[PDB]
Amino acid sequence: NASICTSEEWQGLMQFTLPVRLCKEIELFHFDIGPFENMWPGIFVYMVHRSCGTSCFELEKLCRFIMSVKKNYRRVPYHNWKHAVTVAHCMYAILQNNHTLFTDLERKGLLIACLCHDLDHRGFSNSYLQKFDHPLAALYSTSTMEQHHFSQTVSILQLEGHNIFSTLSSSEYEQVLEIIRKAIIATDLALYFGNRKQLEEMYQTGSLNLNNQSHRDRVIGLMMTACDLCSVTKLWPVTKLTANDIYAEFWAEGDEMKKLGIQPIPMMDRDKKDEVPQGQLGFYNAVAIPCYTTLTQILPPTEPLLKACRDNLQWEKVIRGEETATW
Amino acid sequence: NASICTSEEWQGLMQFTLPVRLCKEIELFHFDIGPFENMWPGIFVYMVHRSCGTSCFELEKLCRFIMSVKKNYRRVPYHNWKHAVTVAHCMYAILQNNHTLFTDLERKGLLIACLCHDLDHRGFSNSYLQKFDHPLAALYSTSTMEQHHFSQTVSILQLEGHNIFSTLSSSEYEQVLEIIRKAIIATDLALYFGNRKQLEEMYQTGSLNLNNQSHRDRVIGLMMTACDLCSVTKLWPVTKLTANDIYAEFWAEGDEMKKLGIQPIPMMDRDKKDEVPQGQLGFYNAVAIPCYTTLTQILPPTEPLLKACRDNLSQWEKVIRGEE
Ligand SMILES: CC(=O)Nc1nc2ccccc2c(=O)[nH]1
Ligand SMILES: [Mg+2]
Ligand SMILES: [Mg+2]
Ligand SMILES: [Zn+2]
Ligand SMILES: [Zn+2]
Repeated sequence: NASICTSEEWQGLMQFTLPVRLCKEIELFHFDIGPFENMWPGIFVYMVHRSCGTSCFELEKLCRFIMSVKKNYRRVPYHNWKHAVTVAHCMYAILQNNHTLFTDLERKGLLIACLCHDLDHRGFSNSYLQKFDHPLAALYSTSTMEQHHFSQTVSILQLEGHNIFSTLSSSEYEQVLEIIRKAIIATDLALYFGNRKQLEEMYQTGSLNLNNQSHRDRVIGLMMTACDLCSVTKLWPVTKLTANDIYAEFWAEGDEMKKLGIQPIPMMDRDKKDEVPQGQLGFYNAVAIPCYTTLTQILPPTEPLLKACRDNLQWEKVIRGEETATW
Repeated sequence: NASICTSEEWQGLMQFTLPVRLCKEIELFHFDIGPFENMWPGIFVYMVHRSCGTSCFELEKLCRFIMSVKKNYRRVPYHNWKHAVTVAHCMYAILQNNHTLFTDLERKGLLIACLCHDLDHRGFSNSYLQKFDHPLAALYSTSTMEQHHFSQTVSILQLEGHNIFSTLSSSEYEQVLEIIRKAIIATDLALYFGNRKQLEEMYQTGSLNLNNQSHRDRVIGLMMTACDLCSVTKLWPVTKLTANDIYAEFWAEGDEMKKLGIQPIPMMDRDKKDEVPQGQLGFYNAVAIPCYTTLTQILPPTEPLLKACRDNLSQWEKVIRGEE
């Protein structure tokens, strides 16, 4: 059920070398992958090697893994290959800034979970699948797509010469598959609200303890949300262009809903585009700002994500009619 | 309504020789014509001679054509004669680095099309013309300015001692005028998006075939867009002074709203320049980077344009973040 890369695809990736000027750039939270498309698989290799080491994974198996993950992402406006690399780069920057708080297993596990977190996404939300009683909704009653993304990751790992974790002990393998399962499942935003409220309580009451596994799982969960939403932490024109992609995907689902005799929520209605700036203000106040605020409290070196998010919350200027030119 | 040039103008250009110091510099994609105002028509003659040969056009007719083309460029802030020569130099560098891919008819057609691409521009976008109901919109319905620029080119070619293509066979003249029309039309940015999307698909699926005329036409169109936007491919001190160019059409319209006693919305207002570096970042990511990426895929020797565009994108980021 998992697509497989060609020998030409993985062989080419093995040869790739990151340009010198990008090495400085890639370490920054605000780094936008957008203008380096041909370099995306190559950028992931580089992040895995700098964070985990060159001998952490067998080069051929990792290059086959990367290229098959690329092939298993669909041609959808937002939950695509670019989004996967974007989310992985944000994880990398959080990891580099908080390196010793995480074990080698968690680091390789989280970078792999970020690259695969939306594998085989169809441009449809859990709301859609659960309403239109799709087989995925019967198979996965809760966090529908997120369980499907995790299943897809396992399926790519099970391909010939794709098991990048083969060199781990049967215990460590089971440990990494669990790190990945919980991290992919934590990308379901329905789970974020409860997770964030719990972390805020643990942090404020001073009970938060990074050596307590249940606490680590929550902090990892918030890191997954933070990386998944990282378009809101880029420079404004980058943020705005990605918001057009997100809405292009939401509106195509609203279109599919109409044909099926059900009217969509305003956010998924292409005839309600005027409601977008207020909806973004609502999303930033209810989700993005609280996420990065709690994450900065737990991991202070992540402070730039919060600053960049407050800067984009630009949406206020848009609502007041002071926006700039589009191309 | 086409304008001719004086005897003194075309004659002075015939005497022109490019200074040696510029012979290798001009071959570079990032070459800036900026400091050489007096040499602009001469630089174009030099480029035609090097690309098409000295026997391509009768010197006198060519020099007459060029001086009339210059005449026919209004004193607008962006879509002026400087722009025309900048665009033509970028076509020269693309053509020279892909020396075996283009026919003699395509090379002469494209350099002339680039020099003539923005003929008699008034500083307004096609959006404004069919909004404020300008007379040009009544003349030309779609790709309003581009249809006008080609009308203006045919208008100049039909003037006495200006048909630089009179030395061609019945079919060859029809072939060249078609290349030019298609090339000037392709400069309508509104057409670029769909063209580039189609080319991406073709290249990726392996269906791109340069033996196929409609495929050549599409590739030529993307080259016209690449040349049209080339200020983004210059060195930083040259590009940093080019920030207001992409805003020229928004501000032209705002100026017209200001003439109706209407303070326009900030994006159309020239006194609101604080968003200019952010507008550059947005234009590079949405327009220029994809253009140069697709162009480099089809024509690998064009890679320096993509590199220089990426370099300036990084400089604009630094400006926004307040690091330079
Ligand atoms: C209204 C709303 O939910 N907007 C929205 N905006 C987003 C912007 C960036 C990344 C993710 C999102 C997202 O999930 N939702
Ligand atoms: Mg997801
Ligand atoms: Mg034009
Ligand atoms: Zn995601
Ligand atoms: Zn132009």
